[PDB]
Amino acid sequence: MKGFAMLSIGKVGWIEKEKPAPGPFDAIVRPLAVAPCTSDIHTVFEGAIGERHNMILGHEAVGEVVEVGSEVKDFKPGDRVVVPAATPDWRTSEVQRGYHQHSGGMLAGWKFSNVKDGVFGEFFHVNDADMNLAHLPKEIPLEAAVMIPDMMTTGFHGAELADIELGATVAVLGIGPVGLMAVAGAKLRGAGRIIAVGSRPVCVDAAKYYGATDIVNYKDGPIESQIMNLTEGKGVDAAIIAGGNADIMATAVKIVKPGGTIANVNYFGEGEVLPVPRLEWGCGMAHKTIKGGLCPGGRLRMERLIDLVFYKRVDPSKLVTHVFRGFDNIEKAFMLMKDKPKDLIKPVVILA
Amino acid sequence: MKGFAMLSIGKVGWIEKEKPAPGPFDAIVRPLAVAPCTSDIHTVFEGAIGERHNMILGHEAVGEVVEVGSEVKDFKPGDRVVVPAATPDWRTSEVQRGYHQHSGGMLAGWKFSNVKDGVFGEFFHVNDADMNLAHLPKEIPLEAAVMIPDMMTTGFHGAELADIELGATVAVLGIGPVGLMAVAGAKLRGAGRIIAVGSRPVCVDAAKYYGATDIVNYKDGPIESQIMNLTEGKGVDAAIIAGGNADIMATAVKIVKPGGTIANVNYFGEGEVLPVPRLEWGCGMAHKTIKGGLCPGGRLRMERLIDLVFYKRVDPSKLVTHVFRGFDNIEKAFMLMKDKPKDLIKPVVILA
Amino acid sequence: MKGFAMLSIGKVGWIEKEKPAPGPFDAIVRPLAVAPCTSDIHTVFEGAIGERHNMILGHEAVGEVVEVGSEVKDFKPGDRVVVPAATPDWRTSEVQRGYHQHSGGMLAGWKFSNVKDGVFGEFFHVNDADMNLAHLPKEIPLEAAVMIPDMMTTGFHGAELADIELGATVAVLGIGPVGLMAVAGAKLRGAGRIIAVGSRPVCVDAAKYYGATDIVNYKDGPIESQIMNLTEGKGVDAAIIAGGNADIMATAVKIVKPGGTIANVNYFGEGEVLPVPRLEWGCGMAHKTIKGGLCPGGRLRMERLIDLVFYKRVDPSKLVTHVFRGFDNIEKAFMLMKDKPKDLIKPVVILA
Amino acid sequence: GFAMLSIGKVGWIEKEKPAPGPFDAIVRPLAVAPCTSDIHTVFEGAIGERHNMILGHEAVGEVVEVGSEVKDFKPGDRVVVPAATPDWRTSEVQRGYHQHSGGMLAGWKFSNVKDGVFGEFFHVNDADMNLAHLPKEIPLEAAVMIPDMMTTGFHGAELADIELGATVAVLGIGPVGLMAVAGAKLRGAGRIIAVGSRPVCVDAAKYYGATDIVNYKDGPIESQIMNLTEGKGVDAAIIAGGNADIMATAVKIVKPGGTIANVNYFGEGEVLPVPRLEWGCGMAHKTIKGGLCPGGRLRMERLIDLVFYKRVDPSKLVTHVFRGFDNIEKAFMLMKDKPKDLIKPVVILA
Ligand SMILES: NC(=O)c1ccc[n+]([C@@H]2O[C@H](COP(=O)([O-])OP(=O)(O)OC[C@H]3O[C@@H](n4cnc5c(N)ncnc54)[C@H](OP(=O)(O)O)[C@@H]3O)[C@@H](O)[C@H]2O)c1
Ligand SMILES: NC(=O)c1ccc[n+]([C@@H]2O[C@H](COP(=O)([O-])OP(=O)(O)OC[C@H]3O[C@@H](n4cnc5c(N)ncnc54)[C@H](OP(=O)(O)O)[C@@H]3O)[C@@H](O)[C@H]2O)c1
Ligand SMILES: NC(=O)c1ccc[n+]([C@@H]2O[C@H](COP(=O)([O-])OP(=O)(O)OC[C@H]3O[C@@H](n4cnc5c(N)ncnc54)[C@H](OP(=O)(O)O)[C@@H]3O)[C@@H](O)[C@H]2O)c1
Ligand SMILES: NC(=O)c1ccc[n+]([C@@H]2O[C@H](COP(=O)([O-])OP(=O)(O)OC[C@H]3O[C@@H](n4cnc5c(N)ncnc54)[C@H](OP(=O)(O)O)[C@@H]3O)[C@@H](O)[C@H]2O)c1
Ligand SMILES: C[C@H]1CCC[C@H](O)C1
Ligand SMILES: C[C@H]1CCC[C@H](O)C1
Ligand SMILES: C[C@H]1CCC[C@H](O)C1
Ligand SMILES: [Cl-]
Ligand SMILES: [Cl-]
Ligand SMILES: [K+]
Ligand SMILES: [K+]
Ligand SMILES: [K+]
Ligand SMILES: [K+]
Ligand SMILES: [K+]
Ligand SMILES: [K+]
Ligand SMILES: [K+]
Ligand SMILES: [K+]
Ligand SMILES: [Zn+2]
Ligand SMILES: [Zn+2]
Ligand SMILES: [Zn+2]
Ligand SMILES: [Zn+2]
Repeated sequence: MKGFAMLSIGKVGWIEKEKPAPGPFDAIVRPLAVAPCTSDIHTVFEGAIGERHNMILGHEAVGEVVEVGSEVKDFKPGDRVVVPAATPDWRTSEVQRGYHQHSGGMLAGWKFSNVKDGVFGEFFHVNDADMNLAHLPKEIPLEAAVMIPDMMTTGFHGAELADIELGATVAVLGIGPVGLMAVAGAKLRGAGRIIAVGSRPVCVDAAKYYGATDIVNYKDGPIESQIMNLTEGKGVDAAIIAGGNADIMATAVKIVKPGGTIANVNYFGEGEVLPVPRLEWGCGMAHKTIKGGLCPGGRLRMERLIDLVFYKRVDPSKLVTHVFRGFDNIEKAFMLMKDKPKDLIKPVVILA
Repeated sequence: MKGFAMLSIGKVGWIEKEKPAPGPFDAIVRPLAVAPCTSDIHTVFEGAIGERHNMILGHEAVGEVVEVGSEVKDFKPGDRVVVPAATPDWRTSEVQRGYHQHSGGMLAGWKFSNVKDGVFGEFFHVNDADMNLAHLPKEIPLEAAVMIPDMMTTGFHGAELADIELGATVAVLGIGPVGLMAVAGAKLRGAGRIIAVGSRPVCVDAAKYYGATDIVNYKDGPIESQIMNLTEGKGVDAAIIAGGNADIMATAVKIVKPGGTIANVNYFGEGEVLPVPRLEWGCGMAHKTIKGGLCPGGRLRMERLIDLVFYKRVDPSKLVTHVFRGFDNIEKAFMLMKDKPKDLIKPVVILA
Repeated sequence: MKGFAMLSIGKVGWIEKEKPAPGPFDAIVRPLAVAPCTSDIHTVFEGAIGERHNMILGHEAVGEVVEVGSEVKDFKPGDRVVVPAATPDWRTSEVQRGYHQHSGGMLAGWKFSNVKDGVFGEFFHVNDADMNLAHLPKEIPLEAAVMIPDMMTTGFHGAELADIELGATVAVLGIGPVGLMAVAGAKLRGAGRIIAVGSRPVCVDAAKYYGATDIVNYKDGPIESQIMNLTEGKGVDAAIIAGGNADIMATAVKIVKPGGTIANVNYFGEGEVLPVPRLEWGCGMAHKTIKGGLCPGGRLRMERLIDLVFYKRVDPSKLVTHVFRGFDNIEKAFMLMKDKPKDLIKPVVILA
Repeated sequence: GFAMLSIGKVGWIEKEKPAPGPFDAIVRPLAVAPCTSDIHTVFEGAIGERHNMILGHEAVGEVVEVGSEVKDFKPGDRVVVPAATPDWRTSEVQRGYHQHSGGMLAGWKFSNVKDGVFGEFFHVNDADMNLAHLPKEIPLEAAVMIPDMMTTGFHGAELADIELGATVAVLGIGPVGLMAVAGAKLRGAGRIIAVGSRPVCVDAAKYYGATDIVNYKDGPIESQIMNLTEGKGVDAAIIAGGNADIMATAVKIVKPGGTIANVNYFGEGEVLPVPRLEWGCGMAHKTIKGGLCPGGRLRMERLIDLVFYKRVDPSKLVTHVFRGFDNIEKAFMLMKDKPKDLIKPVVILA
């Protein structure tokens, strides 16, 4: 089997791997639709996770099960499934603590394109199929379903961490695909006013579609000053960080009111320290909670997000601005995430 | 002044009262729109809370401030306000515990038509105006605004108590006005599948409008078997009780899965005991949490729900099936709530 | 292999079974100390879980690993271990929801003396050793360690469910071994006043040792009136049910103040319905939360309770009023559990 | 009244007895205690410039006069006065954050926006909401630890979200940290690792439940704790002292999914550092909380029950007891010089 892989830092290319074999609890999946992510770019060209050699990229996929182990019971060859980006080992002490995202170590729940070959191949390996796969209903299109493995679960997690009360005012810092799902997530938690911060017009339109009531362009002035004018000095009840540099952490604390919550799902890939402003954090005593979490994975997380799409609570197809067909177009879609045109949100490659 | 009052258990009529006088922190409001509730029916004709004498009924009103105390700071005569059904004293020990609904004793946060003259009069008294009143934006119609004081905050409270996770399956037992707002609340908490139980078609249509994906009519068979068939034996993650007799508590426990939650906002006016089925409650060990709460009130609760209506997260005007004009039609609206025609959800009397 | 077994409903005795074989993830353990439970009595003489034939009884044991499967990684033959009473399958959807006690179905986390042979034999089988075993420190005596598998985790779970705030007043209804650990748990959650309800003097003395500040004997009058007099009408912030018939549920609701919590760990083995008093539950609106849960199990739960004993946070050896030596005295300890002398709390059998 | 004359200058002034509102009460102090906050206010300008402001915010006094609407307190009652006496009729109270009632940290009024307790009398706003009766069985030197030290340290333990048997590290074993050590024990902590150096504080930490002592004499705190937990880290870290860098140490020693609970007051620097890598680059589920201590009547009543029913003995914090109004100055000066055998000084006035 072939696979679009990271040869080394700054280099990508196709490689031939021996098709993987499933353990007694594992499954082999061929992809029906894949999507590249900004994480793949940070991994290859910035060394976000360190040095990697000959590692197939990609972690957002929808596929068909072709082979299962002798102990796999809920999945058989021919089943269309949604594969979460996080496929942890479910038999660790961190799972018994309630944090499967860190099963076996910090962020160790994320295996694809990290500690194992990713989904950008003719086949890929899923560990613990009965715990890390969810059946895909036929009524959900592939381009919509491939938004569930990473974009939907991450953005919604930012809304979960934000501890949104009914009618609260929420700010979403960054309206990329994750941020757009955070806006939709904030709406799904009963937020009243949703202030979205971003500039790209294609993102602003998608943000309004998902529930944003105000748009703050960080080109029209400082984010902090704009939001304080919108909220008439009250600030926001919660801020969801879905993009930006390390400085955006300071912006979030400044706009959240005392007792509120700063929920980060953004990946800070550079800098030794994330700044927390001393005065705006009450010198340590303002009850401004700061959370930061990896997206949940596993079967149950996927099944619940599938129900949200199935019952028309959120339509993630607005994230898909580019659709390609064919295994070869994985490279072009990946290079699109590196160039990042102003009309791109998320590209999807459809496979035979 | 005039006011539709409870003469005794089973008797209602107009009575003559002394126009109320405000304390230094209080406000006098004349009603602009009022709505009767089922609670008044349980109070008068079932003796659910005991004997009352010449107590003006009603607790759902949008009004105009006509007089304020010397220490009221945020409200002046002429301000259109939304008056929460629950107007507690905010300087008690129960408020410091986080349960203002029971400020001064069980259910003591609910004063109108309970321990104080209600809103069905030419004027009524609001205690602690700066803490128990919210300004009404011009953009919200009166017939919609009067759904906020009680119907919206109660139904949404059922959804809050239910501890709904994103994509969870929620059953709403009873789709009267409170149940319909519980359906809307469940959607606002990110519920996927929402199973609504009721029979009246006007309620069924409203349930579908507010987010119900399935309708269970308790005329077509036992509720438990229908819901267990719908969920393929899994049960529901949460059940919100918004109507029915004491037996509906047993129905809720039977359909909620182990680890789920039964959230009751229904007001049981008859029976000595609410039944909890032993076996289906795991003989005490199934982790099926049972909650039951009076609706939140106060200025902040009203302001947050106003933002939900203002930013078009929920449209409560669909609850209003009958609109009348005039003090005389308060009697007609109250009696409609006693007979409950098959086409009634919520009546509103406009006093423009 | 010898084993004390439930022959049928109402009959027990020693039988010879084929020594069990471990699966690749399992372990074979020989017991060093065991304890009978009230649950074993309900199973044999009341048919609580139905008819059983030649099922070895017992679920509280501390032992030595004698054999492990090829995939067990943290335990080798010779390791002294604490075996939790609940040894669930850790690869189910209920584990992903956070309720391992119901892994595979209601209460299905409890396997010993239910769906598999218990610990009252020369050897027993532990499923998923790396997830369901904890190492036993040498400094902890066997008679103390064998209180961890069930009594400590159940009683402490009652304290966890009660949502105890620092300085709150907690009542524990029933001071058997589980109730005594609920008293200790309430102290470990920062309870101020702890009112323990019981009659047997050996139980009263243990309750005082574990932190009880007041003793209510239900022979001196109704529990409700006694507790309301002690708290001067305030009631308690939480009530932990650790014993009694179904009527104790109504008693619990009557003494808890509005906004409090009723946390049940008791096993109700009789009655079709557990009564919840309508009026004292606020007619459904008193914010009196009712919880009821099976005890937590698994490796992490045992390791944490082991640390509580190791670092001298709780001494469970005071629960042990009878210690016998010898494999044969399992019969005497089990029968002692049925006769219930006034000086008995928990008996322990030491082996070899 | 012992007052802050200006930045760096203090002295006795004119006892202009305060007047109570209809809901307020005038209390004369029976026992007071100075805090590091009093020192930061005067000599570092922590809250800005003040003129003729009576200092002090930890006092157990007796109410001598009440307003016409005070119902639960009469002249002659011995009460515990919390350091935080917020206005209870604001929107932040309806959100559940009375410490910020009317603005960030606005729940703390004594020695901030009103004269403190180091005077012949002081003014307590909303007596029925900000006062608690003091049982006779509780000694004064023990009771005066409740208004600030006990409620702060216990708040650090509350914010930490401690599960039964969890491993908790307390960074800093001053009076607040010592109460955080006792608080973690009250929340069911198993192993409690205390970080500090002064011997009188180390002995108190073991008394309140600390199972390990990490001294910066044997190496960096991060390396020591990782060896103690054999690389597992701790489930929660309560920050009760140190510079801004202690925030980075806290993140490094807490395991993924744990909690950093800060009650420390950071008075210098523009930014508190959160280490990127050890915070999972933003995704390690290491929650960071930081809150002002709770106040009000209920908070005091709950902590009084803990002392009354002998759940915690705060008298071990009191290393020096003085008698007389004049020794308020000497006790205040101890907090500035900080002897190595001092934890908390108390001035008895009854
Ligand atoms: N926690 C998890 O499990 C998880 C999962 C997936 C991804 N992530 C990470 O979360 C982040 C989300 O990125 P993405 O997938 O949504 O694609 P993206 O296009 O890179 O998102 C960046 C968004 O933030 C905007 N932005 C840049 N700087 C900003 C600033 N100072 N303030 C406000 N907005 C700013 C960008 O607008 P402009 O075009 O003007 O720059 C854009 O709208 C990534 O870093 C990703 O690696 C985390
Ligand atoms: N917690 C609070 O603060 C608060 C506030 C306001 C009201 N309440 C109370 O909550 C309840 C809500 O009533 P409402 O105002 O929404 O008007 P409602 O029309 O009386 O609500 C009754 C609903 O329950 C249904 N019902 C009756 N018996 C049923 C059964 N065996 N099984 C299933 N459904 C059954 C009814 O079915 P049909 O469609 O056939 O009629 C209807 O859908 C009332 O008791 C009210 O007093 C509480
Ligand atoms: N949730 C779980 O996972 C779990 C685990 C283990 C056990 N359990 C069950 O929880 C219960 C705990 O029993 P145990 O192991 O602690 O032994 P136990 O000695 O049988 O406990 C009975 C206690 O409850 C008292 N009691 C009986 N009726 C009472 C009444 N009307 N009012 C007040 N107290 C009353 C008893 O009073 P006296 O002092 O007069 O006897 C005694 O103190 C058992 O039913 C057990 O099967 C549950
Ligand atoms: N959130 C609130 O409401 C509240 C209330 C009261 C006070 N506070 C503030 O919280 C802090 C608690 O201070 P305190 O009253 O308990 O007296 P303190 O003596 O100042 O407590 C400081 C503790 O931290 C130690 N320390 C200093 N640098 C350290 C470092 N790099 N690493 C580890 N430990 C270090 C100190 O050692 P030494 O023994 O050598 O000094 C001492 O043990 C103060 O800053 C206070 O202003 C907050
Ligand atoms: C950190 C990593 C988690 C899973 C997939 C995301 O894109 C990035
Ligand atoms: C009631 C029973 C359930 C599991 C734990 C022990 O076996 C007791
Ligand atoms: C900031 C200030 C709050 C109340 C009293 C404490 O000592 C410190
Ligand atoms: Cl496995
Ligand atoms: Cl006031
Ligand atoms: K907060
Ligand atoms: K489905
Ligand atoms: K539950
Ligand atoms: K508005
Ligand atoms: K409650
Ligand atoms: K140990
Ligand atoms: K956390
Ligand atoms: K007391
Ligand atoms: Zn991705
Ligand atoms: Zn009503
Ligand atoms: Zn047992
Ligand atoms: Zn202080």
